[PDB]
Amino acid sequence: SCSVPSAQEPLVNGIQVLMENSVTSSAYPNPSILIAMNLAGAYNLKAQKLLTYQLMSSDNNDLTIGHLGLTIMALTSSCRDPGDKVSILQRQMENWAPSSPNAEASAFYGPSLAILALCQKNSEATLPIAVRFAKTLLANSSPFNVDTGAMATLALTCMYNKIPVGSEEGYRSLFGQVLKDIVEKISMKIKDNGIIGDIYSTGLAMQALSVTPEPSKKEWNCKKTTDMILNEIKQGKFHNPMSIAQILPSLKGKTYLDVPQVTCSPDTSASNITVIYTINNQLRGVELLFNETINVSVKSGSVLLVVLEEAQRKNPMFKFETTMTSWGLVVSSINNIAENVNHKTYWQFLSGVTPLNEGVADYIPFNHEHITANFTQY
Ligand code: B12
Ligand SMILES: *[C@@H]1O[C@H](CO)[C@@H](O[C@@H]2O[C@H](CO)[C@@H](O)[C@H](O)[C@H]2NC(C)=O)[C@H](O)[C@H]1NC(C)=O
Repeated sequence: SCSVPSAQEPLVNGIQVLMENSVTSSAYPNPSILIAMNLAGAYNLKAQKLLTYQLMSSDNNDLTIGHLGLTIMALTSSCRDPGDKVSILQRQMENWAPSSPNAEASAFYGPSLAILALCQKNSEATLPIAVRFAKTLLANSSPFNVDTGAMATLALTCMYNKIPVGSEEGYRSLFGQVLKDIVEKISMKIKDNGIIGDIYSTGLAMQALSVTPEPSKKEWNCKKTTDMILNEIKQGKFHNPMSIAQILPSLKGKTYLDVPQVTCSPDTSASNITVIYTINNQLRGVELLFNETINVSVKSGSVLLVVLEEAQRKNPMFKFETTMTSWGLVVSSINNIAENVNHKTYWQFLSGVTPLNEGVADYIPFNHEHITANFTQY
């Protein structure tokens, strides 16, 4: 009802190639990219094989609940036995629970990914965990996250459709109800322009909407959203391979639920712009900061990361560390104080007062932008 117009296909093909082309021996092995190219039908068979091998050999002790889920699905989409990882994931999940009943919505993202994976390998063995998961989700009150909601509906839809014959005890009722719940919250996060939540959460939301068993009261204009996406691509919004990985499936009319059905082997300085960069902190382990600066970055371009690099050059001791992930460079430490996920604490970036929608290697700061780095919690 809202496929990509065969006229815009070249556009989709292009980003697919951009995304596959990012796979290299040093590149961070991204399971979402593998899933995406496999659901789309891979172009570059060497990149396909390389990534598949990097994941087959990933160490189970290096992966988080969500990594694990993603990696199990990626291998499966490459028609490779995940073996070991599913057992490991199953037991970690029987041991999972949120930090509290007021835990942030995104706390559920990884677990959603895991349940989806486990659901694909053995639905019945996953009921216990999924029932518990649905109840925990039903009980949470935090402000809604579309990305998480999307993942959660996929996982629950997977279960919803695999209710064991004979085992007829409101499991369907529970999952259906929580799904209805989430769809209502996903809808109503739907802008008039077609965006759902935000651009980088729209791809996942499209998968969820095309797959929940029960739509929301307010109808969703699918075409309006896919058209908005195509235009966004044409404006250079999807240059991040991970961002391509999250919309490609939708653009090809597939979702993570199609993974099990994948067919394999198919037939130093200054310049022109000056930015104002503040770094902050307020705390427990004391050590409070609050120091500004003005940086001279090139043209516009020199991503917001050049700003941080030059600021470290002036050496006001406020240097930093960066850590690699599926989305790119994450600023993990500033002036000798790291993120530490145990304390649900990290560095949040913002323009003025509003948080950035892109990372430091992607964002392009304007004229005299005041970009702050508050060390908050989530
Ligand atoms: C949870 C979450 C966070 C938490 C992470 C907790 C944790 N360490 O587990 C925290 C609060 C730290 C965070 C921060 C930010 N995030 Co965030 N985050 C998410 C979310 C909801 C789920 C990710 C996840 O757990 N995936 C499952 C696991 C298993 O996969 P993973 O690959 O291992 O996940 C890792 C990465 O996703 C990484 N990560 C999280 N956010 C970001 C952002 C950037 C720019 C990068 C490079 C990496 C990164 O954290 C995980 C640790 O490895 C996503 C949604 C999505 N679509 O991906 C948004 C999302 C990835 N985040 C986003 C953004 C923009 C940010 C920030 C730049 C916001 C800001 N500060 O202004 C900050 C940047 C931090 C910094 N200082 O560099 C955007 C990215 C858009 C883009 N880059 O084009 C997304 C897509 C949300 C959206 N729809 O807008 N995030
Ligand atoms: C920067 O970070 C601080 C602390 O993380 C934020 O201040 C908190 O504001 C919240 C409001 O949601 C209060 O409940 C907390 O008590 C405050 N924290 C502290 C340390 O007292 C501050 O608002 C953030 N600045 C932004 C987003 O511009």
